[PDB]
Amino acid sequence: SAAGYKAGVKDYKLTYYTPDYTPKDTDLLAAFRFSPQPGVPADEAGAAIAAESSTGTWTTVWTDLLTDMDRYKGKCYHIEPVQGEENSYFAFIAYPLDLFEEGSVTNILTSIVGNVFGFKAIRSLRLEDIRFPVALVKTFQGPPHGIQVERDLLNKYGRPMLGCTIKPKLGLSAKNYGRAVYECLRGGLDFTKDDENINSQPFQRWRDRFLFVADAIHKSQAETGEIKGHYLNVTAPTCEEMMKRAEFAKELGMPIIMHDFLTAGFTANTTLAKWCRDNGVLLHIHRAMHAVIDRQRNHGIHFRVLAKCLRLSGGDHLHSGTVVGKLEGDKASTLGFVDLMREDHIEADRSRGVFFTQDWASMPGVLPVASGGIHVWHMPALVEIFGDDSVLQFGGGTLGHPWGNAPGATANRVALEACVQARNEGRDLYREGGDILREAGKWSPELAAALDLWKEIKFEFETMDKL
Amino acid sequence: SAAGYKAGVKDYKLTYYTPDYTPKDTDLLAAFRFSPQPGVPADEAGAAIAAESSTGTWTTVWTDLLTDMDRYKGKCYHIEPVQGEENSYFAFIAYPLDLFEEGSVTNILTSIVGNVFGFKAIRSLRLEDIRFPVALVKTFQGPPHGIQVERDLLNKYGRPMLGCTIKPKLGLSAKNYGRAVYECLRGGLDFTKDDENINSQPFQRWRDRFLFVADAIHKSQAETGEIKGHYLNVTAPTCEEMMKRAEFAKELGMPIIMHDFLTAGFTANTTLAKWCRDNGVLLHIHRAMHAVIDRQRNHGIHFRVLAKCLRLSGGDHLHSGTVVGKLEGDKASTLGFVDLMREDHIEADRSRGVFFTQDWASMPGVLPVASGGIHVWHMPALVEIFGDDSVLQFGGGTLGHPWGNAPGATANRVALEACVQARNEGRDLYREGGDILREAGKWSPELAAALDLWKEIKFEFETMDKL
Amino acid sequence: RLSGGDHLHSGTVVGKLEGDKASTLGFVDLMREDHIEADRSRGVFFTQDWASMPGVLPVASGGIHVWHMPALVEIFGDDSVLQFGGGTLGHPWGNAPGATANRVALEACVQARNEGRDLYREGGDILREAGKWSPELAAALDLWKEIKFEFETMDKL
Amino acid sequence: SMKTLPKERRFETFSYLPPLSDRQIAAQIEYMIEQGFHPLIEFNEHSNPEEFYWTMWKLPLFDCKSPQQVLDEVRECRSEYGDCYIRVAGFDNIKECQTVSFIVHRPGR
Amino acid sequence: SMKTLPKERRFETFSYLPPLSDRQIAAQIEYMIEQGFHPLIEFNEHSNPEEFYWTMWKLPLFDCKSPQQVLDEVRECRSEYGDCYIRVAGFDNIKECQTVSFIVHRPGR
Ligand SMILES: O=C(COP(=O)(O)O)[C@@H](O)[C@H](O)COP(=O)(O)O
Ligand SMILES: O=C(COP(=O)(O)O)[C@@H](O)[C@H](O)COP(=O)(O)O
Ligand SMILES: O=C(COP(=O)(O)O)[C@@H](O)[C@H](O)COP(=O)(O)O
Repeated sequence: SAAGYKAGVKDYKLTYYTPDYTPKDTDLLAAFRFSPQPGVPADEAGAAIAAESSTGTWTTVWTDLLTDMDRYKGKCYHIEPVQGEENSYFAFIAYPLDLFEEGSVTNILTSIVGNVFGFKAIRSLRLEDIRFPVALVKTFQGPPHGIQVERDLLNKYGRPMLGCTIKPKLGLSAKNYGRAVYECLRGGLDFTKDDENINSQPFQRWRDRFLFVADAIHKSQAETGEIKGHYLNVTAPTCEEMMKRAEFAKELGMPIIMHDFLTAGFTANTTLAKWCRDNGVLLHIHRAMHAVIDRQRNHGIHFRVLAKCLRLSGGDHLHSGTVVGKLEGDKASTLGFVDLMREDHIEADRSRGVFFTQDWASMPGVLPVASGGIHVWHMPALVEIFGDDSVLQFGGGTLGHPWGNAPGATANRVALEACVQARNEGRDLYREGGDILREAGKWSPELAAALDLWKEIKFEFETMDKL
Repeated sequence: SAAGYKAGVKDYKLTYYTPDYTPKDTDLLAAFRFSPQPGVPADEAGAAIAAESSTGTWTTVWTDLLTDMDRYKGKCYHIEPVQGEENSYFAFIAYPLDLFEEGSVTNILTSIVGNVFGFKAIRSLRLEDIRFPVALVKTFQGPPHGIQVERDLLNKYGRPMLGCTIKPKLGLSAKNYGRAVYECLRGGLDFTKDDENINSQPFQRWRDRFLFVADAIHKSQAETGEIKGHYLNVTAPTCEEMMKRAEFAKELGMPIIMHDFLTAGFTANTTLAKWCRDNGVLLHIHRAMHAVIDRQRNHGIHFRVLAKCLRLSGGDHLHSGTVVGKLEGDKASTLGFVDLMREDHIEADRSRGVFFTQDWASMPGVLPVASGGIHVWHMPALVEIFGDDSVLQFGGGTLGHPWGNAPGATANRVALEACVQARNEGRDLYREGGDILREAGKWSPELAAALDLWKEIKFEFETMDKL
Repeated sequence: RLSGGDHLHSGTVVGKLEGDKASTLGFVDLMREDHIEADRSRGVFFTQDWASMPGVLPVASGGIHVWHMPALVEIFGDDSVLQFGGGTLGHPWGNAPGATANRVALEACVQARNEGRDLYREGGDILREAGKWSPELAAALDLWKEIKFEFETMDKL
Repeated sequence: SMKTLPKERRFETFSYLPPLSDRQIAAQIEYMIEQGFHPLIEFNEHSNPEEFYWTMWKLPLFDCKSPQQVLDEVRECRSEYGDCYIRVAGFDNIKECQTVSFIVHRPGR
Repeated sequence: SMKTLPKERRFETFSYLPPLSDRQIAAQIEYMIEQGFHPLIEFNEHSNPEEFYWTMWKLPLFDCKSPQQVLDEVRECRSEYGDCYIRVAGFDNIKECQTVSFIVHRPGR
């Protein structure tokens, strides 16, 4: 029983550090990487994190004794120092299933990462991983459709899908936008897409874009004999305005729309993912602003947490990085969270950054989207890294082709299919990639022109987000 | 005119670095603190940021020439190295008014901070400030009510308002929750509040909390003769569920509700702020997860940007930190963004972290809320720092009083009014604060008991977020 | 009257904004009565019937004060709303005394009228009499004694 | 040694302090003058937290550089309305908010 | 030399004037007769502005060319209902609106 109110400040480690705790299968587990302020012991730091992220505050309150605190409190049940890093530790914290609102990523984030990152007693803190228990995973809808259903809906099998972001990012009228869309799609790309900051602006209001883009899809589809799509961005100032936009996309019979889940938010995104499920529209998720949060390895939230949170909130695609392109992506941890966003069961593997074994209880996978600074020369690597179940996106790598969009699209589609055929035949994309590309360039002049153009372009910098 | 398509990669600094640019009054200005990768020049780094956050991609696209790129492109118009920091610079970038959707914080964030933070060519990046032009500020609703209207609605004048977060964070039933609320409010606090991770959970479903809390407000108000309120948390998994909760609060005649704007998102928050304006409900904004983003000074977004974004999206209160409490808050920059969230015109002042002069075109101010690890001994400092137009919140500093909630509330309310009287009389809260408190403790036994309890409790650590 | 309203501003005649008395009496009849004979001296070109459509209360507003009260009552009669903006909030003692001054001035004029006094001839006397027992009325009479609006009307019939 | 808190009606700012001496009242009115606020005396038969409006005593003291002038009006108001609550308020006309507010007289008994 | 306006309940038309002498009451009833309005005496236990209906004293005085006849009914009504407000009203049956209305008796104390 709960006996005896004693007012005043105690140590957090008295209640919240529980190194004897063995997590239940219904517990939500979090792994934090932290550095304590000088003179703040690791275990008191870990317990402060567990306390302020569950049930505790800074002094003793009598109200604790009205309830059963043992069954509600977070339990920092393990601390280990980071190998080779001075004054850096992992704390592993267990949270009871009861602490969380069912089906709410918003609430899970508010608890785990709400306040503890700004603790004075803590120099830096980074959430590395969360083990979502199956009992909680089952309170979420997840992807509106997911990988299998999407491929069935679109009649797309046996290869990565190919997309293209229209450029310039901003500035084009609705008509020129659809023009660029038609030429890209007629050339052999499966998808085109709004850039993430195309919403509704003076130079191009959204309903106009939706209308002209719908026309470009019908034309290019009638010409090529393949299903075409364009991720129309419905990201908006308010829920109402977001729904309005999503609704007109449905009205036009558009198979796929687009949402920025971090800048719009998880509450709006979860609304949209539900809508999409009920209305049979596919949901491409852009990850804008993620690097504000996930880049540096000392402070923030690793993307693989954000990726798990989105699989729960709901999306059919999610940008996963390129590894080889203009934006940062560590190959080891990228293979880690691609597995986390695709598979049903992922064993813990710290070499991939996977701290906890994750089960998804048959919740559909999310197609990874490689986008950003990639071109034809990257194609064998992209196929080897991501495999068939991916979307590879070439913005500048299509619209920056010497002959324009349709030749640019053919170059990429030929480069892709060549790599897939070579792979199926048993060629090593790693060793023979450039040769497979040069061979294909022998009979594809538009591919040859692209290979010529981008031969020298590599992105090779030191990755900040080291495991 | 736009003449001549030349395919291939150029330097960003060729198009996007414009050191001769003088920003128009309608430009949105951003200040970034960045470190380039070795061998990436500062000006090319600044131009890469301006490019990928406005109109540009990684190769040349012909579609540029369909539009007028000079009038749409971001312009890195100034770079200066950080004094004393090696390989650290400020880039100042101007963005045309046309780039942004009217009244959308979601879209502004997606553009400015969407992708540029993960650029391989960039080691670290942090957004310090944004100058929102008046023409854009006027497309937003802003606070549903704001400081003046709120004080008029509540009949609260001449002092800081006093609140209290109910503890434990999680675990209490709806009835015990309202019990703790009644005892706090009857003791002299203006507000109580849900903790940020109280949403709807197995141990306490939201409608039950709203119902029992409404009863506690009526009782404590009838007893004391002062308007009472409780920030009911309507933060939810989806927009629909958020509106539902907000709606029942209105039905009960609750004067104030609560929202986590970052974990729920700006799209949901903007929906809620509009609703609140139309339904005359006050909106307390919790800032959960902000420190994941704003703590470290090398990478992320400074809180003063998030605070400006929220004043635009809409909230009547916003947690501003304590400076002196358990969570980090630098005094200089805190005074900076408190001015930014309260005043109509704030001159640029780099000693306060204010990079740009900001005008608000008569958009209402947001009450700053000091909350986290504070108690009676902090009262003179809190009053001196924040002044009358603030809400001071004591969670553990009320419920951890030796005699319970109502004595705990009286202790704080007496401590507050004593400090305000002393201040009005011309006493120096800095010099004479403890004396003013000891004097008041002579005639207030419950204040004396609190002074006794928390005499030794200070939070004094090195602040990571140095200017 | 057709589109729909219960009040309509009709001008003051005597106040700060233009209103020709003859044509004002004309359209006040048009907005109030059921049948209005043609009368070109009032600017009424056609006989108008309203087939029992309700009248609209005329509202006299703009630059009027207590001294105008007998004229306003004589011109408009009972079925009117008389509005004093500056003539209430510009009272020396504020709003409530300002309101009492006007309400007393009004009721005095109405009583005098019902008793058979000529508001035209005796208006200032009725007001001075009432000011004997109403200090707030007296203060208003004092304040606005000299204030008249007398210009050439552009809208001549 | 905990006491149970007594139930006692309160009246907003300063009403948890021991009642203001006339010197303490004047110190608060001095603060107004210095801050540039305009004093206003209001009275009400009741003290209901829900009601927005009390009744104005005369007009706000706009041209006031003298605490005693305010104190004289309070004395005069208390003479006419000793059956009422009387409250001194300061008004900031730049921010257009009431900045100060405290009861200076509760009704007889 | 401003006074604060006293709070005092009122009763619509003429209630801001000093109370009508019986000669002034008769002057108003004469006006009715001349205007062709029909006098009606109504009484009510209360004077609530919200309520539409008072109670009719007998019937309206339709055939009336005599102020004293009205005054006699008021006297008689005041005898039976001195605990009540009594009001004289004139009714225009052509426009079908009550044209005159003033209280002639407030209840005892
Ligand atoms: O501008 C872009 C791609 O253009 P391009 O194809 O011209 O390089 C962005 O959409 C990035 O892909 C986003 O980053 P992540 O995909 O890393 O989230
Ligand atoms: O638990 C809390 C306060 O409790 P207590 O009053 O018991 O310390 C949080 O709401 C912090 O105030 C949040 O941080 P910021 O206010 O810094 O956003
Ligand atoms: O400002 C006004 C009156 O103010 P005040 O009472 O201070 O003079 C207007 O409403 C005029 O009445 C309008 O003109 P008409 O009524 O002629 O349309």
